Amino acid sequence: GWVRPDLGELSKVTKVKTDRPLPENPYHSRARPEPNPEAEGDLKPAKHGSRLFFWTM
Amino acid sequence: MLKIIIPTTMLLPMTWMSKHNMIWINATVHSLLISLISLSLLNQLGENSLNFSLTFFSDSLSAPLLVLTTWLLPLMLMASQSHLSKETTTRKKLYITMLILLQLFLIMTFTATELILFYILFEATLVPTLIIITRWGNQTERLNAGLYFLFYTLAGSLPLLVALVYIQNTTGSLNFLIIHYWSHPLSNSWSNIFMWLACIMAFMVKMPLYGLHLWLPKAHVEAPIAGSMVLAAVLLKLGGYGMMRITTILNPLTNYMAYPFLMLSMWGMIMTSSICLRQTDLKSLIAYSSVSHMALVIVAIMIQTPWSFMGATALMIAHGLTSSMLFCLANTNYERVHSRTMILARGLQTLLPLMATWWLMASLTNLALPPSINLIGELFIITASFSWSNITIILMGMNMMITALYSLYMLITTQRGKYTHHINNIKASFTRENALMALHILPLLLLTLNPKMILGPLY
Repeated sequence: GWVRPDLGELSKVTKVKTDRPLPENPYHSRARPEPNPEAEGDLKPAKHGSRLFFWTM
Repeated sequence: MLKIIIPTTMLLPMTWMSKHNMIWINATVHSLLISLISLSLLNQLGENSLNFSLTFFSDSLSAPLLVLTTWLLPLMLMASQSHLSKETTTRKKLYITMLILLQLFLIMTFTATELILFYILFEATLVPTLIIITRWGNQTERLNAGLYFLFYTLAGSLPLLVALVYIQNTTGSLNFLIIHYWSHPLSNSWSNIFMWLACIMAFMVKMPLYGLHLWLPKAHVEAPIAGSMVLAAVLLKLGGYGMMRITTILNPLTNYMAYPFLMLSMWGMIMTSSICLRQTDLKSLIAYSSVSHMALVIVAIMIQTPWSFMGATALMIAHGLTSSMLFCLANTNYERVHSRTMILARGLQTLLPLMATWWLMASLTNLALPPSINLIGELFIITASFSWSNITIILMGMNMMITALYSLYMLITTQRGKYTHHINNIKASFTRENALMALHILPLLLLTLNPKMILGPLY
């Protein structure tokens, strides 16, 4: 009572109804480093100009 | 200051675009006019210096020196239209271009409100000068003289540059005011000693220095007359002006690490004055004479005494005006005899009566007899040195000996005595020469009435 599978069906991407739950982290990843805080605030003008030696502005 | 800096620049487009023969006349009259404007800075309050802006500020030291520069510019321009009128207009116009630029750097340097700002143009005066000696000089050794002058002052300027930026990285801005108010006692650590040398050797190599004075005979004697005044009248004060400005963050390391420099200057001036007593070239005698007076200034700064600075400023400006006038004296003969040997042209009083007189009070003013501010300059330093050490007067006064012998010896050899038989080129003194020289000595005598202006910041 079987049947020869034609081309394609055996290569079909098929789902499977399982029991085992999704692993929490298969790669066994560790805790991430905290990213450095990003810049915030209105870009105010530079205080007292270039401030490079005697250059006033 | 913008009331002076902008007009000084404005001559440059004017001179470059003036008529063919109006170059000297137009440039001179506005140059005199600018000096009149620069007379405005003589006023100084009993307190903090006149701070016009963050870009520029003038004190009771810069202003007397500033006016000397502005009053000087007519004097080279009026001293140079005789040995250059035979050249083309463009080269003559280029000569004014160097001189005007040379002044502009001096005006900005003496008025710089920032120490590093001082450093750039104070060093940048080399470029206009180096052109003057090398291009328009009138001898072969001028080229080696140019290398001698340029390298000798650059060897000290660079360590100052590293020192100044280091003070920036350790104390913030080097504004003259904030430096004075934010002062830290310098420790006797070895690094501070080397920092002391860097901040001092650049200025001390610049006046003369005994050991570092070898460039003056090369430069001053070989330089063109318009330049030759500047290498002795004002730029020597740049090395001076730096000293009193920089010796406020070095205390008390200057109290101890000054004996080798004080000892070199005190004994050195006796040596170099003795050189004048046995010199052969008229210009070299004058240049070496400038060494002895300038070495006296070097001594004066290194005690850090109110009387010492008080006569230090007076000596510099008094010496600068004189040394220029004596260099005018060398030029006057130089056009006629076409040589610089002293004994070649003896006997000028009989031929040129008034020029002999102009050589007379010029010599007395170099003699530093009272009340001429040369005396008020030296005499103030004597007391400051005497309070520092009583033996100083033995070395102090012995210089007054030599400066007396060679000063008249230059006078007696040239003016007095029998006139040279084989010369027949000496003509009557041009009214340009006599008028120029009167414009030297007369303000110098006029300053004697109130040397309160020239006394300096300590007063």
